[PDB]
Amino acid sequence: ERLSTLIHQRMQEAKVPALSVSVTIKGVRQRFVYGVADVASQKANTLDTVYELGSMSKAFTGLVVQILIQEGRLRQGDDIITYLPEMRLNYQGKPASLTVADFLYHTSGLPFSTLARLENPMPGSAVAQQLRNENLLFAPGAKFSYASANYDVLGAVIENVTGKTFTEVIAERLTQPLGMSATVAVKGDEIIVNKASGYKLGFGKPVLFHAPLARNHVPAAYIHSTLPDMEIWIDAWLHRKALPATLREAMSNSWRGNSDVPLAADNRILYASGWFIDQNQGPYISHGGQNPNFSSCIALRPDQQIGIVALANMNSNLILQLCADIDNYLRIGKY
Repeated sequence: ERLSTLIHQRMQEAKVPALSVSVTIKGVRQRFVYGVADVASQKANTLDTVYELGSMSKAFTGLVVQILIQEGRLRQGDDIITYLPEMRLNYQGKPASLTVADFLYHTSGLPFSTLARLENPMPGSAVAQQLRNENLLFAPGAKFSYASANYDVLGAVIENVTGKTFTEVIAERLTQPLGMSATVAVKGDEIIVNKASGYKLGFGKPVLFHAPLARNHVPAAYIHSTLPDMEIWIDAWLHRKALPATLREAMSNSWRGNSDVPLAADNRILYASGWFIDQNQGPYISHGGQNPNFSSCIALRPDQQIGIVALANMNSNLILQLCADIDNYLRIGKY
């Protein structure tokens, strides 16, 4: 009956040690900060607590690509080969031809095996060399198949175009202009102050928190943020028209969904630049983040000025559905 009741109820059902939720509707914002960041040391979850965004990292990566595209530095049509010369991909007998768009919209056809390969930390290996000689499930652009590795390719493209590291580009193009002090793209295994411990469910919640994160996989999964920073993130998207032209235009382009793929009978939703676009009771724009030790969701309904973000320090399927529950509550008072 009450939003706080809904959120609290979902959290204990999810069994996540820490849950952070921010909900804004029509310029009104409520925050829900629950649980403990570290169970062993009993450190309480606070506004300062840092979480891994997981797949919600893709929106930052995707926006930056759109910023480069907006500037004329890059185009969706551009062949992947110029940016990653070493990376050769094969569909059937012959090597496939790929574009920036294929990775942005997950029409690349990259195998599921690629996630494990990208997430595995390699002391010395580039993504192009890492993905070389891979066999595509389908011809590029034929279907939409979600692969986390696609946005790792985009990270490499961003580095190639800019001549800078991914962390530097993220800071210069996004977090500094947006004023997000706590948001950072990690270089690798460097300790982060205030970062929550990560728990992997099953059988009970045990910690898998500290092992080096793969640098190559950061654009897809390892951007780090706080609840207040994600509020700023949500506010910028909702008030994108207030921003500088390049950033504003890039944001509009980032929300444009790729309609040139087959749609399922029960799913006609489109993928944009690190976002899912649903017209039903929409526009409804969302993405979930799922990591081994972290889970998150974000949902935006711009027409009613609705922004929802949830951050948790355990991987839970319920957390992914959590933004949808809150949106239901806002839309019809039910869930």
